[PDB]
Amino acid sequence: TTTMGVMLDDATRERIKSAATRIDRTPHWLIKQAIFSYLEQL
Amino acid sequence: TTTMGVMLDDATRERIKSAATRIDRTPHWLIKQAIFSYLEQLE
Ligand SMILES: [Cl-]
Ligand SMILES: [Cl-]
Repeated sequence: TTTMGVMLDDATRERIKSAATRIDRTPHWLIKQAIFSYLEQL
Repeated sequence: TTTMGVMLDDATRERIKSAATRIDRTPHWLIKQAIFSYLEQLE
């Protein structure tokens, strides 16, 4: 395991927080979902 | 702008590096692309 940095402008971060919160999840959860979803589709 | 951490296992990180290399982009590019694609799909 390692940790990479993600740079987020404040609008995107608010969006991520809003999308995550409405389904009882967190920004970190969402970002991992996004990444895996993306790599799967490949 | 602010910076958030993302925890990645080696398998996922290799996938990311390989996928991005195929299209002449970087891991950072790919991750932002994944995030935005995901946000757009939720709706
Ligand atoms: Cl879950
Ligand atoms: Cl591009």
